[PDB]
Amino acid sequence: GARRLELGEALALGSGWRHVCHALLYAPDPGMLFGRIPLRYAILMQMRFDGRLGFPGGFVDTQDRSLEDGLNRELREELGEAAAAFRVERTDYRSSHVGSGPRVVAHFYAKRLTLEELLAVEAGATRAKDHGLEVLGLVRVPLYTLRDGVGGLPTFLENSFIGSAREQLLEALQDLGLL
Amino acid sequence: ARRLELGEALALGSGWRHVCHALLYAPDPGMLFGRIPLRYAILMQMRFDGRLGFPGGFVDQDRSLEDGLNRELREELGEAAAAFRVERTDYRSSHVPRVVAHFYAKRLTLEELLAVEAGATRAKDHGLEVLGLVRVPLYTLRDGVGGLPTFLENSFIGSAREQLLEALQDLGLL
Ligand SMILES: Nc1ncnc2c1ncn2[C@@H]1O[C@H](COP(=O)(O)OP(=O)(O)OC[C@H]2O[C@@H](O)[C@H](O)[C@@H]2O)[C@@H](O)[C@H]1O
Ligand SMILES: Nc1ncnc2c1ncn2[C@@H]1O[C@H](COP(=O)(O)OP(=O)(O)OC[C@H]2O[C@@H](O)[C@H](O)[C@@H]2O)[C@@H](O)[C@H]1O
Ligand SMILES: [Mg+2]
Ligand SMILES: [Mg+2]
Ligand SMILES: [Mg+2]
Ligand SMILES: [Mg+2]
Repeated sequence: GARRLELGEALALGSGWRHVCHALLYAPDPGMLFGRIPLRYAILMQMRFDGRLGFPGGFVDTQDRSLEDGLNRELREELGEAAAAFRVERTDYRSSHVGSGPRVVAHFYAKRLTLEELLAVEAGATRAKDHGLEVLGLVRVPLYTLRDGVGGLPTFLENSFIGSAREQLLEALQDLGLL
Repeated sequence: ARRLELGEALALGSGWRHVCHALLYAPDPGMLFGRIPLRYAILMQMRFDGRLGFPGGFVDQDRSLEDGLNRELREELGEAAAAFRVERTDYRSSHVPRVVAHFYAKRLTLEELLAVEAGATRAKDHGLEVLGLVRVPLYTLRDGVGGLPTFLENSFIGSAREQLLEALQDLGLL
């Protein structure tokens, strides 16, 4: 796996390093697939332009005052105006990893929404600036395993993921709920 | 999966069930990064089981394959799917539980396709049977792997990957 960095460590890296920020947006979901399988949470990912599943967010530049401003800017471009109903903050920060690209550090955040907030993000996503360009569409992460022992989560994890998105996902699944 | 003619597939026992699915596509003059022609917007969807597939479902009280296909498309995609009708002339192939999988490709305008994406979260199956729609990237990036080739490494239901690839070449979407 990619090297874990401390946040402070990462921010003290030279001007040549680029920082990228992504967020896992999630909300409790009381629904039940087929009326019997608890969904537990609605968690959003997206199909990226490169054919991989990822988390919304993107590069932070010099014109971004903080990691969190860059992140929220990128979420707005990628998810649309309903993203503005909330702010992902330093309290939502979970991890930093050395990126595979030359001198990239990947910061990961997890942000609890209400189901109504998450729903509004989904409903407006096709109006996002990057819908149909960087973002090919949003998908929810299935948290259940189906009665055949493979359908659902284990099969979702078999898709292609960008960077550390798979690891970032699994760690949040453990950390957060008993998912 | 075993290929068969439609007339062939239509003569089978009630033991046999029929499923229909559609690839909705529209020309897209856009360019990713202002540089990469997108060519077509093609819809696929992430299913409850964590696999990519095409919208559609089991034919059942359905007068024909087509009635069954559009009935299911509306349930999965929502009201904007009622703006058009997938017909026998959009038929592509049939493939053989004892289920036979019929595959259709239906051309829309970009605006009709966009309306489908825009209303899909409202659909009956959204958040349950369907986890969200995605477009199929048709370009290959400069690294020779990003885009379609990586897309095709994802998990697919049934014959979806093969039905995709046959449509991409036969309708000359590449
Ligand atoms: N979850 C992740 N974990 C680790 N690394 C990641 C993750 N997600 C992305 N990366 C890395 O960071 C890079 C940038 O992430 P994006 O989300 O794609 O950034 P964004 O600013 O939204 O746009 C990417 C830009 O890169 C150019 O290739 C292209 O012009 C595009 O505009 C990716 O190419 C990838 O290597
Ligand atoms: N593109 C495809 N090619 C071949 N087979 C397919 C394809 N898509 C689906 N199938 C198969 O057809 C069957 C059902 O397809 P769905 O699209 O899921 O049909 P729908 O009517 O929406 O089904 C309701 C769902 O309830 C679940 O209990 C059950 O697993 C079924 O998928 C499954 O056996 C699935 O493997
Ligand atoms: Mg971006
Ligand atoms: Mg991005
Ligand atoms: Mg269905
Ligand atoms: Mg279906």
